Amino acid sequence: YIDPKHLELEDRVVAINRVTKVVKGGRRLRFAALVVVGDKNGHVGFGTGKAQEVPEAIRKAIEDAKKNLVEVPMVGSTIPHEVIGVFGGGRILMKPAVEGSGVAAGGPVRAVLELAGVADITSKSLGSNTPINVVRATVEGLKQLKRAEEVAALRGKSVEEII
RNA sequence: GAGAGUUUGAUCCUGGCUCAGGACGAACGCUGGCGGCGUGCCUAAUACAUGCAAGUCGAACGCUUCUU
Ligand SMILES: CN[C@@H]1[C@H](O)[C@H](NC)[C@H]2O[C@@]3(O)C(=O)C[C@@H](C)O[C@H]3O[C@@H]2[C@H]1O
Ligand SMILES: [K+]
Ligand SMILES: [K+]
Ligand SMILES: [Mg+2]
Ligand SMILES: [Mg+2]
Repeated sequence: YIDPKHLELEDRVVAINRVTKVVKGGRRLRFAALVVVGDKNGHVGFGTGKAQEVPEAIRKAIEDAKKNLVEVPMVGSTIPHEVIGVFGGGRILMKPAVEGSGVAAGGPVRAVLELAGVADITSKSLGSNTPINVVRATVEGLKQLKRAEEVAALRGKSVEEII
């Protein structure tokens, strides 16, 4: 668990989807907002908020995202190793990149990575474009990412021996 | 190793279609200052006026026309 407090979190509105519930009189229109809130230092989360008005949906989503913050391993400006994250339709593949290459990624993955604070990475989305699913798939891949120190500790060998 | 639009009242998935890039012996439209380097019948191996694109050797040979 990562406490939102003590972290200077900033948010970005990934998607604002106007959803409809059909009611006897007609259409009941609501706004569903997907938000990604991150620390630019390795912590990031995503939250969903539904409300009659766009600002309120965004605010609800922001609070949810803070609750869901997670930490991403990072070696320099890029991730430790290649990782594929799959959630539902979403399917993302993210690879380390050389320094200065930038963030090669599309749409929602861009927000997740920027907010997380990763500056250089290569990513490809092999699944659907559904923003919620791709964001979920992104965080799944990041949770798969492993630290050299943790791996070295787990396997019982020095990190130098591992590499 | 970037995506985006579009099926629905709304949603996820599947799925096609379309677009954002680059390329060219290009052509067309509008427009048009210069220079360097390059390229220019992709079609009818269709038909071709005209001129030229294969001559040279007198130290292999015998002739023949003029200059004093
Ligand atoms: C018989 N009275 C109806 C009934 O109460 C409906 N709710 C069950 C009620 O529904 C509404 O309140 C609605 O929300 C829909 C609207 C077409 O009619 C409205 O009035 C509707 C009332 O007129
Ligand atoms: K349509
Ligand atoms: K599609
Ligand atoms: Mg939830
Ligand atoms: Mg020809």
